[PDB]
Amino acid sequence: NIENGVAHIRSTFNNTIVTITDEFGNALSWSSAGALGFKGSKKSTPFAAQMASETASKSAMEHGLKTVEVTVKGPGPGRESAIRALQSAGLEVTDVTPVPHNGCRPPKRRRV
Amino acid sequence: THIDYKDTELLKRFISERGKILPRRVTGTSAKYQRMLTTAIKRSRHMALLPYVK
Amino acid sequence: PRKGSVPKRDVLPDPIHNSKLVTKLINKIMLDGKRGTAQRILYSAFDLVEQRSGRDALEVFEEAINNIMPVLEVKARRVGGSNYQVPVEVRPERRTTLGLRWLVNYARLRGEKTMEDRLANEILDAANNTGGAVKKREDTHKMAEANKAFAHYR
Amino acid sequence: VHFGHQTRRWNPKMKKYIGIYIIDLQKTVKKVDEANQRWLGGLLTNYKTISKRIKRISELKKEYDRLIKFLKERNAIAEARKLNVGIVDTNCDPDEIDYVIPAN
RNA sequence: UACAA
RNA sequence: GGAGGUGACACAUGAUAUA
RNA sequence: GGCGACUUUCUGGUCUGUAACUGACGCUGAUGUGCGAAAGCGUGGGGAUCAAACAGGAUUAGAUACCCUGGUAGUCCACGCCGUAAACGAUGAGUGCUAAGUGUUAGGGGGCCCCUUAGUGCUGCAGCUAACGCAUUAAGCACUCCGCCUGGGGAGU
Ligand SMILES: [Mg+2]
Ligand SMILES: [Mg+2]
Ligand SMILES: [Mg+2]
Ligand SMILES: [Mg+2]
Ligand SMILES: [Mg+2]
Ligand SMILES: [Mg+2]
Ligand SMILES: [Mg+2]
Ligand SMILES: [Mg+2]
Ligand SMILES: [Mg+2]
Ligand SMILES: [Mg+2]
Ligand SMILES: [Mg+2]
Ligand SMILES: [Mg+2]
Repeated sequence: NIENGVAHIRSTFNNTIVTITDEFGNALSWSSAGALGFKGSKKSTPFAAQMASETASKSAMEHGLKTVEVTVKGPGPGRESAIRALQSAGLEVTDVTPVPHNGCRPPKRRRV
Repeated sequence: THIDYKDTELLKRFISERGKILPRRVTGTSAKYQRMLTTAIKRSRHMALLPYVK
Repeated sequence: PRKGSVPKRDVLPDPIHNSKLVTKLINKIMLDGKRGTAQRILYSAFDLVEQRSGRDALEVFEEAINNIMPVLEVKARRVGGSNYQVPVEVRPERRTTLGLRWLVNYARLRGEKTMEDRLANEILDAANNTGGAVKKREDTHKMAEANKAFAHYR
Repeated sequence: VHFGHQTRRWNPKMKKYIGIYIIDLQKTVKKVDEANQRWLGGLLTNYKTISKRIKRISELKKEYDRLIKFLKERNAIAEARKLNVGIVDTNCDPDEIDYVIPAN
């Protein structure tokens, strides 16, 4: 039984991943678009992200979690959908996208 | 006047809510003042008087 | 068309059941402008329905049509190298069109000898949530919910 | 009638005639002794055609309403300067005026 | 059109 | 309105002159 | 060519004002001598990221590619070498003269504005231009010196 928690959202252009934990960082339940049998372009849709945070939150509340914080990441479109649905699963809502200070060289641009 | 890196209260006025140095087109400072401002803020960040990223 | 929408034509209610939906059904039945044959089939089918079911033919026919009319459809779309079947909501006037079209089309494929027999059995079947026209609606929803992720296209 | 346009737009050839610039009132008086609708292109250089419209105006209601209304001035000067008097403000070119009045 | 194949 | 910086599936080929 | 976290040390140049000083001591510059992006080479270190070659997976009629997953040299440092780029403003250097308007960088003088130096931009006369355009940062008007050109290909062989 844990009541205070943190919800991590990792939304990219290929997949949305949600991990729920306390403030101590130890996870309790996670889901993703792939865990719901979505493949490819389906795995990145904003609708398909909400089906993942809803699944994740229901498992964390089963442990007894009521208040969870939000840490969002990535430019994936499944950001509002995965965050609003956090408040839509009986969870009380009380940006961590890594930016470098000019560090490592990024890969070459794609000539599609 | 010469800007001191110890004067954190004056410096905080020119940083943003994430600790970023504010552009001079926003604060209205002149070019030479903004250069002195930038050196003092970077000095003060090193001495932990001001944050890098909050 | 490119310019815009075109006004639609009203129809008269049928003389027996005072129903515009019944008139539209006769037009779907009708081939080559032969309206008398289409009316004869429709009214004979409704007599078969009323006695094989025990209820009013019109009341059974509205139940049957409600089980054929779809709420969601799929639309073809070209999206940069991948055709996507976008699910859309069927407008109320198109719902009646598809309900009547599927009812007649799948009554024509049945094995009863006369069309009045085939139409009456399709209506009785669709009023029990079975038959070819109800299955066709089910497969349309089954194609749509398999693409409800693609609702974000237009 | 002697306050010209703003300094940031004054032509350099009006220095003798000239915050904002104030015209030469003293010089305009000595110059004044020496001296409403759109201007159609070719009013003077195409009188071989305009006069037909002038004649056709004298001699339909839709045309006449605009014709009566008809029959900044750079078009007019060219029609005259090319054929070989006017108020000339600071922003206006004085070198193309035979009788320039340097009044606002 | 005159050619080429 | 016009410039300068900034950023952002697949589709092969078609003889010579004269035209 | 290039140079972007901050600190110290060593060190080059420029700009403004002044008018102590020297008194034409200047300009240009063949030959020469140096500096010179990136790739590359040698010796020795280092090796996160990225990534020629390469491997696999795709696509395709084929795909020695473009896309994906990896990945070596290399990318980094020191010391040598190499001496080339659309090394571009495709505009050699010096000096003076020739409308204006308007931003901006570093100063000075006077009453935020006016004047004035030196840079850096835009617009725009005269003039120039084949045109595009240039136009006090000239591609205008002049004098000095240097480099270079003389149809295309062959061939920068
Ligand atoms: Mg200096
Ligand atoms: Mg020299
Ligand atoms: Mg030489
Ligand atoms: Mg190198
Ligand atoms: Mg690769
Ligand atoms: Mg090496
Ligand atoms: Mg070296
Ligand atoms: Mg050259
Ligand atoms: Mg020169
Ligand atoms: Mg000169
Ligand atoms: Mg110009
Ligand atoms: Mg200047």
